[PDB]
Amino acid sequence: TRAELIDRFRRVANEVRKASLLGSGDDVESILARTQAFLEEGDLDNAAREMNALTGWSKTLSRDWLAEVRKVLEVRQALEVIQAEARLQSLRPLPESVEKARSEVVRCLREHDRRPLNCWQEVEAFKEEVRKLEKG
Amino acid sequence: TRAELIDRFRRVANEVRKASLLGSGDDVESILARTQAFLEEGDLDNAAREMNALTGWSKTLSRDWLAEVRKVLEVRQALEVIQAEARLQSLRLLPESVEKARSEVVRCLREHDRRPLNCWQEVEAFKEEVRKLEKG
Repeated sequence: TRAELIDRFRRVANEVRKASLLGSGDDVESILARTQAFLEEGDLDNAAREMNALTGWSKTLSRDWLAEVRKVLEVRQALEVIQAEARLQSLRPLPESVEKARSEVVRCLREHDRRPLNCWQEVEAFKEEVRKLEKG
Repeated sequence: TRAELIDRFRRVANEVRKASLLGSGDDVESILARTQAFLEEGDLDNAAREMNALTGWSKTLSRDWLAEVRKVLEVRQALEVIQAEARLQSLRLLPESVEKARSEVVRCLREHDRRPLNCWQEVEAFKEEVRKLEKG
């Protein structure tokens, strides 16, 4: 029953509006309105195509928040390298095991400057090396 | 290296402010200044302590933005279910494989009302079944 579908979208549309990352209330409101009307008009095909604008990865809307999530993860990783480096200097030649993990992180970051997240493992090894020094 | 450490954090702090997901907090500005101040005074231990507020998963700041990424994904998954339902109904009709999948997704979503992402596999099976019908 098509009338049952409209109620489902109406509530999903309500949850969409509450999620601030998904849109700035510009295209998102017009996408929902057109989809609501297409469903009310019985144009399931266009309604399905219309909502695709909000779920497809190619659409600009997914790129906006995906970049936002990337910037946040990258900044956190950059902070942890400084944090682990700070903890290291607080302790004050050191084991080659610890410093080899440090050179690897910088060597990796230089290799992947555009997408630093490719060095997440190298950063983890560096953090664990600093952790170990604290214990012995 | 403590001097070089101060310069790096100054660079990262500016990137923190640009990231609206991480820099929207009114508290984050006070953490960066205090973390920056600690570096100038040479209190590396305290500086790393302040930095944990921006990296720890427990801290409110990380809890704030992770919830946003999670609900964008939840609403996105909810839209795909309606989209697959619309296309299924677009095809006037169904194979048991189609019925098995739609009932699994609807059952799962109510059972995991708090965390709908636990149904991502069930949603894919439902989407793949709708694709199978469209192609034959």
